[PDB]
Parts: sequence; structure tokens; C-alpha cells
Amino acid sequence: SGFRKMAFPSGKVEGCMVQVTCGTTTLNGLWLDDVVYCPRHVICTSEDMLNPNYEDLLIRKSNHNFLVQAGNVQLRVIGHSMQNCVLKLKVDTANPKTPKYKFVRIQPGQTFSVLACYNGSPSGVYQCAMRPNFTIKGSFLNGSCGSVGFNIDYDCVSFCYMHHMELPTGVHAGTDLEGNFYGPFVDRQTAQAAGTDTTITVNVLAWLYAAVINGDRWFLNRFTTTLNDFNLVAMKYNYEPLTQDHVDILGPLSAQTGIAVLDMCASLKELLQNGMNGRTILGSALLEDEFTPFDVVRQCSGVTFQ
Amino acid sequence: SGFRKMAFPSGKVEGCMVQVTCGTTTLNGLWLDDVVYCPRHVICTSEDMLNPNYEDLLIRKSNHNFLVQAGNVQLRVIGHSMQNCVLKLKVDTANPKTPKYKFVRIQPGQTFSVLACYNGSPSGVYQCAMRPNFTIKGSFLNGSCGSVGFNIDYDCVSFCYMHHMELPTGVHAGTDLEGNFYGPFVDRQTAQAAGTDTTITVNVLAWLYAAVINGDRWFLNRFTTTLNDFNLVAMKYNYEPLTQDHVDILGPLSAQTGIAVLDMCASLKELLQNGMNGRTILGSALLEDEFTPFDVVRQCSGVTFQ
Ligand SMILES: O=C1C[C@@H](C(=O)Nc2ccc(Cl)cn2)c2ccccc21
Ligand SMILES: O=C1C[C@@H](C(=O)Nc2ccc(Cl)cn2)c2ccccc21
Ligand code: NA
Ligand code: NA
Ligand code: NA
Ligand code: NA
Repeated sequence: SGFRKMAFPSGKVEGCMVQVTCGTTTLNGLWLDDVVYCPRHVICTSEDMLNPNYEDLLIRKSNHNFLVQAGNVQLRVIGHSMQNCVLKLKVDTANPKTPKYKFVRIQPGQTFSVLACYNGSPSGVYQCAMRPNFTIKGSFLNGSCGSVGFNIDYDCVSFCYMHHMELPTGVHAGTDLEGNFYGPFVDRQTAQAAGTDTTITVNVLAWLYAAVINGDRWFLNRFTTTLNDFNLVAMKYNYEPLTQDHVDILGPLSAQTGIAVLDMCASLKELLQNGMNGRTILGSALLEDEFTPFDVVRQCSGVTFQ
Repeated sequence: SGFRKMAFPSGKVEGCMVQVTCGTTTLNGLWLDDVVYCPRHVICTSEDMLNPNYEDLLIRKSNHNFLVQAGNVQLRVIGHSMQNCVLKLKVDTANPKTPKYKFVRIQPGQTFSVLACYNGSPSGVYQCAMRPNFTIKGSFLNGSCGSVGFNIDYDCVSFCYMHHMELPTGVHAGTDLEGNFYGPFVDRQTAQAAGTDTTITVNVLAWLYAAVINGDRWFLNRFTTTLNDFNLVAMKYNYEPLTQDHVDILGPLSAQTGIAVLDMCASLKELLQNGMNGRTILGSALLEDEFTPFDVVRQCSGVTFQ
């Protein structure tokens, strides 16, 4: 028992981190097979970042201008190409530590682990959600660009995120591993609007199930609701509308606890309208939305990786 | 910017986890050099756990009764000994993945990362504190015993915790790597009192500094206090008394922010007496005490490991 914001074990990803330097910019790269992936803004100078012409800046660079170091050891660059907002540096050595891996584009509301890195060296690991407005609320200082997000399924690492920028509002934006930003963002040092954000309702409900499984039960009430009634309350409180697909994903947790999904919605309605009256749920005084239903079952069932 | 509950990168520890089986009990072990360390209750049957005679149970076991597996591969056991509440199984092979390491006994209020494991395979990593009453509020299911806690300093892993038990109250107890419990606990399935717990005041103050560094400033006020005055408030709200040693440890954060430690104490006093009026600090609606002053500086300065 107990419920924590748990990250995936980071070792399979730590073996893939490298340092990339171009001119006077150092950031992180991801070395899989004979390719290093990194944010294309490694080729920018401080001036360049207000409105970079990436095609023109990259034409000034040759293979030998990209310095790639894997711990103590220098890699030899034999090709470079830009795909969307990422650079792909072909090197003459396959990474001997390459895990089984996939590149995935995650949906808003899904979770992943971030391995925060500086100068190609890991500093820490934490779990977060892709917000509905395609930002992440991370922990990233200058030099963290090229840090990656990921999920693991037994022995397979699914890379979903590469860090590119901190917006002036102090939230974070980045790409998939094909270099396509999540959300409307561009790799320019400019004020950039993020959507209105919303709370990930299906995740809050998953976490309430987690709370019940752990014996935190005070918020369970005598009430039920409908999808239509609940969703009127969701709109008022800037929660994502609940769909039958979300109900179906919550099926296993409903079966484990014997609490019908709409009964748990009625509990959440009362918590939205009345607050928590200075009480806590799983150590939190807020409704938590960074656990997916899959996360709660994995944590509550002791699933492992190799 | 941003502030997250960040764990240490787990790869150096993942290479050390093994499965240990004795009779019909499987749990985790830690393989460093030619020794595997694991909870001595691996030798207990379900009956045994109400009041085990560990000396008598271990006399019935020979080297060949301890099955130790490192991934797919079986290790050969050439000796066994009990040190306090841990078993040390000498094996005929040094772990080729052994990192630079130390065994440390941490103080209450210090933090560490836990690598939660089942059947010798890592499931997840999270950060927590040793509570003042020497429990931890973890996430541990049956089979997690022998999972370990640790800190990293560049290339050196300091192992501080081995998981042994879930108390009937659903909090967690374990030992240092010499097998000495933290707190009054014994490895028996019995109701066992934990102290009165208290909030780790120096950690709350560190986190308030973290909040200021990140621009969350609403709780800063016009007031100051004294150590004696603050500590009267600490007692009322079950906070650890603040000492000049704690003030000195907070020196760097005070210098970085230009907020005198006693001025930050006056902010914390007002938050204790008035609550947070439905506001948040670094995404939390509670005062957070699982970040040490060293944690806040490391996170806010991008310190890395290798
Ligand atoms: O989280 C981060 C990443 C880094 C950042 O935003 N850098 C960057 C670099 C190029 C362009 Cl075109 C835009 N932004 C940064 C600097 C200071 C603090 C945080 C962060
Ligand atoms: O966190 C844990 C560890 C495990 C546990 O307490 N097992 C154990 C085994 C032997 C003795 Cl003498 C006492 N306790 C457990 C079982 C169920 C749920 C959680 C946990
Ligand atoms: Na970029
Ligand atoms: Na983004
Ligand atoms: Na034990
Ligand atoms: Na303990």
C-alpha cells in the first residue's frame, strides 16, 4: 500500500544520453543505433533565437562542426539532416547500449518519465503528464534541452518527448522524436500563447480509485450522476468532458473496487462543489490528475521491466 | 524553472538487483562485489512471521537453500551469515556492474530515492524522506522487500535503506545496509507503535525558498520573528524545533534570495496560523517537507552524476 508519483527506472535511457556542441551551444542528444537526435536550436547563437532561419544556419555547418561526446569518448559524425525541429547526426558507431525502442507521439493527458540531463549527464528522473494544452510542467534549467521523456513496456522504451524550450510563463514545450512540436509552439524565443488548460478528468477519477484501494474513503457519498449532469459540472470547473471511452478505460478499477464509474463521478462532483474542507486524499490537498488509469493499475499490481 | 519531486537516476542501482528465494519466499537482494544483501525474513514461512526465531530458522538452511538469480543467470552461494536483520550471501562471482558505493545510516528528515523492485526486477523510482519517527511513506506491495533507498554523489551510490515491512497502519519500515532498523521496529508481523510524527521544519523552509526562486511569492509578508517565538508556533503545529544548525544549513538559500531565515520563518508562521486560503505553492495546497536544503540547491543548480 501507499501511492507515489513513480517514474520508470531510467537506466536504459541513461545509456543513450550524449553531449552535443555546435559553436558555443552545448545541449543533450539521444544516441540510438548509429544516429544522435537533438534539438535543431543547438546551431543557434543568442542573437539567432529571436527569429532563426534554421535552413540558412544549418547550411553554414559541416559534419565536423558537430561535437558529440558519450561520457569520456568522442563520436565521429558522418552525416547530418534536419527533420522538422530535430537534427539527426549519423555517427560511425552504433550505441552498444541501445535498448529495444520505439518513437511514439503521445496524446494529451498521457504520462511519461523525464530524465533531466545537463552536458549529456543525467541529474534526475520524474513523472509528469502531457497537459491538455500540450505543455508540460517540468523542472528544466538552461542546458536541459534534448532531455527526453519516455515510457517502458517490459524491455521496450517508447520515447515520446524531447525538451526544447521554456516559455516566458515558465512551463515547458517540446517535440516528439520526429521533431514535431506538441501544441502550437515554435523554436523561437518569443512570447507564445498556450491554450486554456483543463484538468484531466479521467486521471482524477483513476486517482480517486487509487485512494479507495489504499483505504482513503471519506469522499465516497450516497449520490450518483449521469454523464450529461457530470459534464455540466466539468465545464464550470474547467475539467475535460468525460466520454464513454473514458468510462470503459476505468472499467478495471470500477470492477476491483465495486464502485460504478458514475458513482465515483458523483463523489468528484461533490469534491468540486464543496472543496476538501481541509482534508487530504493520498497525501494531497488538491485533486491530482497526473495518474492515468493504466498508471494506477500498474502501481497497484507491481508490474516490472527488463 | 519549475520544481518537481525528482529521484536520482536509477541505472547504477538497477544493475545490482537480484532475486533471492529460500523455500517458498522470493524477495529482492542487492549484489555488490561478491556479496548479496537481503532481508533475513526470506527464511520465514507464513506461520513463522508472528514470532520468528531467526537463529533457529537459519540453522536449518545451507548455502544450496538460497537461490540467487541475476536476470536470467543463477549465482553460486558459497557462504551465508546474518548481520542484525540482514542476510549476507557470499557468491563465487563479483557483480561486474558494481558501482562505487558506500553504506550510510541517514538521519531523520534526510531524503533518498527508492527503486521499488519485484522478483529482482525494477518497477519504478521515487523520492521520499525518512520521517522524524523513522517510518517512510512509500509505495510497496508484497514482494517489494529488499528494495533499496539511496543517494548519489557524482559516481558514488550511498545505500541508506533496505525495505523490510509494511506496518498495519500502512507506512513502511526498514533497515540500513548493516541490518539495523530505523526506529523501534522489529521484523515480526505484530502491531508496532511508530512515534508521534512531526513535520520537518528545515525542509518546509527550503521548499519556501524553492518557491521564491521560481516566482511563487504571495506568502512573503511584512513580518519577522525570533527562534524562540517561531518554536512556540512549531510546537503547537507539531513541527520540529528549528535550531541554529538548521539556520546555518539554510544560509545559501537565504543569500541567493536575500530573505533572512527568520523573515522566512515569519512567513511560515503566518501560513501555519492562517492556512493557504485555497491558494497553492509550487503546485501544492499543503506545506511540503520532503525537500532538504541540499535538494533545493541541487535541483535549482542542475548538478549531474556519472
Ligand atoms: O527549460 C529550459 C530550456 C532552455 C530554453 O528555453 N532554451 C531555449 C533555447 C533555444 C530556443 Cl529557440 C528557445 N529556448 C532554458 C533556459 C532557461 C531556463 C529553462 C530552460
Ligand atoms: O511493503 C510491504 C512489504 C511486505 C511485508 O510487509 N512483508 C513482511 C514480511 C515479513 C515480515 Cl516479518 C513482515 N512483513 C508487504 C506485504 C503486503 C503489502 C505491502 C508490503
Ligand atoms: Na529546436
Ligand atoms: Na510542447
Ligand atoms: Na527481515
Ligand atoms: Na524504519
